[PDB]
Amino acid sequence: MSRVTVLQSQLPAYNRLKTPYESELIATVKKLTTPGKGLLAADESIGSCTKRFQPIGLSNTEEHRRQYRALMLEAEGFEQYISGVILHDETVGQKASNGQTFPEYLTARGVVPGIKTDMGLCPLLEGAEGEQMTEGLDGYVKRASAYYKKGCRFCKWRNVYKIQNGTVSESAVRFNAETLARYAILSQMSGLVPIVEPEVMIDGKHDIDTCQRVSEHVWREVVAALQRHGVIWEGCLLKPNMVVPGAESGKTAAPEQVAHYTVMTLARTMPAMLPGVMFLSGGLSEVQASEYLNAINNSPLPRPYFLSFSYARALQSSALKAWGGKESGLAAGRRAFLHRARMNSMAQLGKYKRSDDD
Amino acid sequence: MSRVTVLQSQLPAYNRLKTPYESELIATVKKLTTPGKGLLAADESIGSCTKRFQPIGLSNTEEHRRQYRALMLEAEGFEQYISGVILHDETVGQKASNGQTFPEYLTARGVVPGIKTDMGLCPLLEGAEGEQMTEGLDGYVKRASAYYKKGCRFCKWRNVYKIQNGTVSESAVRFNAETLARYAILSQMSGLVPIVEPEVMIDGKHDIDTCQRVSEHVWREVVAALQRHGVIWEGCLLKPNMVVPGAESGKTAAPEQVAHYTVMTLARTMPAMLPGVMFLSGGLSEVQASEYLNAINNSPLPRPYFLSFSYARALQSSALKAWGGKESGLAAGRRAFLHRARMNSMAQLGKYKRSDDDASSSSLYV
Amino acid sequence: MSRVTVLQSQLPAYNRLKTPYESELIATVKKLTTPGKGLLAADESIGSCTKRFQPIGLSNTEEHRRQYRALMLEAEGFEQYISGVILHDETVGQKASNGQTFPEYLTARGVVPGIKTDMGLCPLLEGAEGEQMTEGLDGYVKRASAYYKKGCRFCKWRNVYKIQNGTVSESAVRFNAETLARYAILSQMSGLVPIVEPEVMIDGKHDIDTCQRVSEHVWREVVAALQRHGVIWEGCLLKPNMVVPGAESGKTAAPEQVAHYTVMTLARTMPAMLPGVMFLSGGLSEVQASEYLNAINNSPLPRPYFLSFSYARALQSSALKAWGGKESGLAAGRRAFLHRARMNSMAQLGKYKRSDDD
Amino acid sequence: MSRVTVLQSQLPAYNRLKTPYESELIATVKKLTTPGKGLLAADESIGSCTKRFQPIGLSNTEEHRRQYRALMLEAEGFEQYISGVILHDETVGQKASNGQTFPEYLTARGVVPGIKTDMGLCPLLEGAEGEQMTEGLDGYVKRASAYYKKGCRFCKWRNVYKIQNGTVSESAVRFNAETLARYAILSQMSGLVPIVEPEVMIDGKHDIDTCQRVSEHVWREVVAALQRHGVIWEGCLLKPNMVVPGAESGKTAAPEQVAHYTVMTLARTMPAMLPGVMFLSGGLSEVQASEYLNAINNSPLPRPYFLSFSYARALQSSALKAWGGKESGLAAGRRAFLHRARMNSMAQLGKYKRSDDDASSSSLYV
Ligand SMILES: O=P(O)(O)OC[C@@H](O)[C@@H](O)[C@H](O)[C@H](O)COP(=O)(O)O
Ligand SMILES: O=P(O)(O)OC[C@@H](O)[C@@H](O)[C@H](O)[C@H](O)COP(=O)(O)O
Ligand SMILES: O=P(O)(O)OC[C@@H](O)[C@@H](O)[C@H](O)[C@H](O)COP(=O)(O)O
Ligand SMILES: O=P(O)(O)OC[C@@H](O)[C@@H](O)[C@H](O)[C@H](O)COP(=O)(O)O
Repeated sequence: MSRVTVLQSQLPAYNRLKTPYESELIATVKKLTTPGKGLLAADESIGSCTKRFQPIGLSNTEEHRRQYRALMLEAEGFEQYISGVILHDETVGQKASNGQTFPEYLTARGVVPGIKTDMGLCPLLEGAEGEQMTEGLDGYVKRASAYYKKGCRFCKWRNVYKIQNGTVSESAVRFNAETLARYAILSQMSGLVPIVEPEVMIDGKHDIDTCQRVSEHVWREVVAALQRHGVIWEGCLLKPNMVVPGAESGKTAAPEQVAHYTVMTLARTMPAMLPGVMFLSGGLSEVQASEYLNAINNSPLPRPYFLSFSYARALQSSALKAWGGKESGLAAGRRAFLHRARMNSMAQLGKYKRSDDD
Repeated sequence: MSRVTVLQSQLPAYNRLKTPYESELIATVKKLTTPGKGLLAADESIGSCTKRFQPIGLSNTEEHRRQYRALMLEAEGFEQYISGVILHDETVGQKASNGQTFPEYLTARGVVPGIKTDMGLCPLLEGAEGEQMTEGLDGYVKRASAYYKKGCRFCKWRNVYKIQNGTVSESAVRFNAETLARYAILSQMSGLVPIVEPEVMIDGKHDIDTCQRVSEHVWREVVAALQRHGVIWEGCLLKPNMVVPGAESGKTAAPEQVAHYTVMTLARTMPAMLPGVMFLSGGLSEVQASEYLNAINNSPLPRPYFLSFSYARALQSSALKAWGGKESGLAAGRRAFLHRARMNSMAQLGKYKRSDDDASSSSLYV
Repeated sequence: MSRVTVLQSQLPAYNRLKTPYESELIATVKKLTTPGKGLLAADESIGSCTKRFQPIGLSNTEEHRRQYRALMLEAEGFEQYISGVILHDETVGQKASNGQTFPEYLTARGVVPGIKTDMGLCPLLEGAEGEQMTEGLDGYVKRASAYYKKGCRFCKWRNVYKIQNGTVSESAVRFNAETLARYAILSQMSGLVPIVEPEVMIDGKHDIDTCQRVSEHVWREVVAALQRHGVIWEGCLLKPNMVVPGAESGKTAAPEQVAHYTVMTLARTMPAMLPGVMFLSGGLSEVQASEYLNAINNSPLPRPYFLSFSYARALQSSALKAWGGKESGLAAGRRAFLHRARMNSMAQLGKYKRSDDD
Repeated sequence: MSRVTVLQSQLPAYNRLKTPYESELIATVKKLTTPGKGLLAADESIGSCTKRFQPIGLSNTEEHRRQYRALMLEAEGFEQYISGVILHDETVGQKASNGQTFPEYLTARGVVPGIKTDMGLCPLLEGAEGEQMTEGLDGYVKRASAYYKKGCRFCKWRNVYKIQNGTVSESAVRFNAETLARYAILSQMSGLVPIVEPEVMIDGKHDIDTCQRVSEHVWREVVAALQRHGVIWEGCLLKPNMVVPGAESGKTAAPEQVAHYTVMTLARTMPAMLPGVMFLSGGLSEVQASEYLNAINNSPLPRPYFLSFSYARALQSSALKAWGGKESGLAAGRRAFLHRARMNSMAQLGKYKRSDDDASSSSLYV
């Protein structure tokens, strides 16, 4: 009957994101999915730092936070295990001992500079009490473009989901997925590879099966949102929680079990094109983080994507203690850091050996 | 088989927003939906004021903008036709000649103080070129609660939809609907009655049927998004465009036709509980804005909601001309305003008489 | 940059159903929304007749069912209170005393003939145990077209929702809404005004508030599905449950409360264009059905749509008892029927007086 | 603030279909995903046999149809290439030359019996003219459980999408996806592994890119519908079209381009858990079907799922011609058939040699 000439971009099937950065996004994804390597999450907020300087009793100052990063970044040879570093806004503008800004320092060593672009958690104000959303989309492109000029080529945004009474509200499931999807699009348009982090928190008395159920439910909606917004699959990365029992459940899971549940959930929700999955440690111990990732890279279940790490706590705990916040502790701190980095590097390769942590 | 104890608030059917401000939001809606009254939209941005100040060749200063606003906010007797005023952020802080801030000034005169809370249009960056989204959800509650303290009781947020090639992208239909829905929730939680404004623009060569189809499509997704975010229907208002032919279509619709198409489109998409629809003028001439509203209020079609106006251009055009800027044309300015406000007050009641309106009115489209 | 010529019907905003029957569908709606009139639901299945015939000692035969329908359809005077009658597939082909098929007989006497087109409830096989879906869409156009030929001008389809533990599953909320919307579209395309019936059953121990919550949640999705399918709003009717406490709640609700909750729920979910809402009695007594409808038509809440009845049990109970299935009880049964039809007629007008029912 | 005890099955996150047939379903997938083996699509309807017997002039009779399928089913040694066969309704009840039903015959021969359970295409009656939906969900569990009792362990259901003007309507995209997902669920509940077939037809002037876009769009929705209905991913299979230019586009794609586009589209839409993808020949020639599958199994792109075949035409065409419907032609026919079977078997392994195959294969598109 009646025909009409429309713009191809107005047709539902042609919603895939169009950006001149596509080629570079794929290249960054390539470097970020290097065998035997993972990411160092060093984007702790000024408030989280206070928590970090505790078992070592160090004051929370701008200078000490810079030394906190310098401890791990200026550690000779770390680029052997780390392919990218998620920096905090403050650290982006700080300089290493050699005078290079941290992004320049990383870029010179072949390490991709990354940046946490979200603006923190806030009450969801919908759904159930205790649920939270993430702010930061207003003025996003402006901020991202500036970070890109400073050398950053990838970013990270975190949304959280709190399991309560074995479930999570649909308000949270829908809203946080839309937030993550929009974030992915604005990032790619700004030239930064987006690390989409939908963390189903370990907090709670739930068992591994509950975590498995909620994680699958939360993750598949993130995927649906991403398809709605037309993300470039070849140009993004996922940063999920591992499927493990709750922190206050009193139950433990064998590495084989975590790998089974974690890998099964991912495969059941993620498109096979997803380039990589960089696990957050989120509450697991340094050894758990390594053992689990290792068992995950030994799973017989389908996992076409790169499975590695994007650890903060699981790579810093020991390094911080041995360092003690003192110069004389750098050598020991750096030794502690590289060891954890090496263990996780081998875990990525499925050759982790627990005896090495004995 | 297995049973589990969950919070009622975690179940899909219990997503309705819970706020202690509910009673107050409803009360405000009542005032905002008073027979024979509409809203004055004086929320033009600082930049937009440069577009209002061109014809009269006025200096775009903070003092002048205050006069621009005071020109009509102080015009005695206007509260007989205006039940609420949408103020710009800067005007909320300015004072009237009496020393009271406009919010305080308006309240004492019975006129509810409102505030435009959105942060402007930006490129959608999804869908088709030319489409735009609206920012402002970050730190919203913090801004809204502050406005509340200053006396504001309702807010306004505007999203736009550009008809191109007889259609709009779904990226735009979905995203702007979600933005508007979230906006409504945060406003109600902050104590401000939200005026949801999904404007399908008159820009383009599209005819009235194309505007009808697009408006229906856009509006229903806004309603769907509102249902998912659980808005309190009894406490919000809609500010839509009227369904009319495009500005460059070469055609002009008769009042009866615009009434039919507009009232029909609202009925097919809006829940019967929606307390009120406050039309934007969107480029129509001052007379058309009055003529069409009057016809709308004489439509035999279903319309349980209060139908009125929330005009900016269709209420300030001539009153601005007569004013010119000097306090000399103040009487002439406040005279042209009260007349336009009276014509629309009559329209709300469906008693508008074209014979009482100037026999000459040019489009306010740009 | 790139344009494409497509069919206007391929665009999302142009999904409204196109049918040459539109004008007739609206004309039918007008007759079914006539002040002081309602619908008689006489579409009981063979199995339901058993439940109606058992308590009066009447054998369930093809002949006794016809006599069961004749009892009401030939109660001269009922046309004054009944604008339409929902017939069972069997009755459509039966004949009244004068040799006319019931549809012909009804049409000749000013009543619009309708037909129940759904094929029964079945286990949902998704969501929670006890939930059911409704079959009937396969070959629907063929059946509906045959009905139109015989004189039917509107139809009815029933889906049910069972409140369990104060909630219902999304699987049911979504699936049944999609079933109803598809059914509405196919009915209109066939020239039959569709009566959409999403019955939130009174069964259970829930209070009126829970019914309100579930009814609003169920209603809204039915509407959403109708919008996605592009139904002609000016050509359909809703046949919902009134909002009242559960049948096993041991709680009673005053007429004014039912009216407030019911009218408020419709207003919050139904587009103002919906032409009419014909309530099902669903377990309420004959008196509650009249009392509640009467209060609904006296409610100060918004209600652009016509509010009337589409009752089965609430119009048949007393009549079946007085009739006793005996030709010698016809006069008594018909007086009871007319009385009940009369009470609901005055209820539609908001002039029902409880004293009239003693 | 208040709590409530509900069934776990009432919560959104717990919607995975639960069936006692899960184990057997997965076991069945394992059989249907055996390296070097594919499926034989012999579910042609009586009306579809009319056009297949047209060439060799064979009367469409229950008997002639029985032999037509026996030709391939009783082809000695075909089990080395075929893991399962999709039968038509009547063939399920017909008998092999040894007196036992084909299902019993195939089972004893290590082959899995399958049944096509859809009731055919019908006008969509929504969206655009030319679009079709598929009927068959009414009384499904009853029919399916009947087939299961007769030996069947998997089924097939086909929905089609027609590219027109470079696109398809959302009405079709949504409705056909929901139909497939409900079909999948009812199938698993009846103990049958469902092969979900969303065919974006090769018909049209469109190029490979338009087919890619449309296929991506259509398939992701099927996936969305499957997640909403809670399908058991570990127990189902997908049967899509390959991404190739239209039959009337005038262009023909090189094996490796088809591989790139097809695999890329699958990876962007399908969850990594999806057991396998059994392609349809959809009109391609016998050799094209084999070449493309070979190139597909040689793609460097991510593809965790078993990629194989489930052809009807591309496997029967020449074998049928050789048979001629004559008894003396059974040998000639079964050689051609077992040949094509071997070719696709190699293609499944990415070890297909174009040399070892015919030199000229005509289009099977009508
Ligand atoms: O609360 P803040 O100051 O905003 O910091 C958050 C930041 O540490 C996290 O987003 C990590 O990047 C990520 O969750 C992996 O960390 P682990 O879960 O492996 O410890
Ligand atoms: O361009 P800005 O600075 O964002 O301000 C726009 C604002 O004045 C309008 O949106 C009114 O609130 C309303 O929509 C009526 O406008 P008219 O359509 O009646 O002119
Ligand atoms: O279960 P069946 O044998 O198919 O028949 C059901 C049928 O009587 C009802 O669906 C009515 O059409 C309507 O719902 C009003 O019924 P009441 O609730 O007013 O009695
Ligand atoms: O006309 P009907 O009765 O609906 O039967 C069609 C049926 O043979 C096909 O759909 C196959 O099951 C499969 O899709 C492979 O088809 P091709 O490989 O020949 O393209």
